[PDB]
Amino acid sequence: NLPKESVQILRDWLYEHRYNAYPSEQEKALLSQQTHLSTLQVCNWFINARRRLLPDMLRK
Amino acid sequence: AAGNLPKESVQILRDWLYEHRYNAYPSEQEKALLSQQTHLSTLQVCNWFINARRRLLPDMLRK
Amino acid sequence: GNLPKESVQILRDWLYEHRYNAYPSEQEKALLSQQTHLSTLQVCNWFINARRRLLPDMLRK
DNA sequence: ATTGACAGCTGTCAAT
DNA sequence: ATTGACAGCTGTCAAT
Ligand SMILES: [Cl-]
Repeated sequence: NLPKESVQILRDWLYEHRYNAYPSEQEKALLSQQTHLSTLQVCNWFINARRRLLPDMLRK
Repeated sequence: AAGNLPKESVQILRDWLYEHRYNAYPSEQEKALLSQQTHLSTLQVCNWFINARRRLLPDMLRK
Repeated sequence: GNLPKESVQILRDWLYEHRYNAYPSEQEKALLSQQTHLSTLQVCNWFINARRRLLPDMLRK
C-alpha cells in the first residue's frame, strides 16, 4: 500500500484540478517530490484516480 | 525403461505448452532454451513435445 | 535515430514466426532485447506498433 | 468491492 | 507512405 499521507496530497491536487486532472510533466515531478512517490507511482495513481476517485468528486 | 521425468521440468514444459497452446511448435532455439531450463536433451524435448501434442494439448485447446 | 536494420530484422522475423499469439513473454521480450542490443522498452513499443501495422499485412497468407 | 500496478491499445506526433 | 515514441486509456490482476 500507499502512504496514507501521500494520497491526501494527491487527492487534494486532484480536487483542486478536478476539471483538468492532468498534471504537467513537471507537476508530476512536483507531486512526486511532494509525495515521495516515484513518478511511476504518481502517473499510475492518476491513471487509477481519474477512474476511481474523480467521478465521486465531479459528482457535486 | 527410463523413469518418469522431473516434476519441475514437466511443469516447465507443460506451462510453455500452455503459453503457446495455439502453436505448440518450439523452434530450434526455443527447444534449446527449454533444454537448459529442464536439463533435458533435445531428443527428450523433441519427443516430450511429440507426445504432449497428441496426449495433453487437446485437453488444453478445449479450454 | 532509427533502430539497426539487423535489430529490426530480428524483431520482424520473430513477429512473422509467431503470428498466432504474436505476444512475446517477458523472457522472450528479454531475449529480443539481448538479440537486438535494444532496451526491453524499445521492443515492447516496436511490437505494440507492429501488431497494428505489420500483422494485418502478414496474415494475408 | 478496493487498491496499486502493469500490459497492451488508442490516438497522436515528429521524423523519415 | 513509414518510423519510433509516448501520454493516457482500457482491461485486468492479486490482494483485499
Ligand atoms: Cl479531498
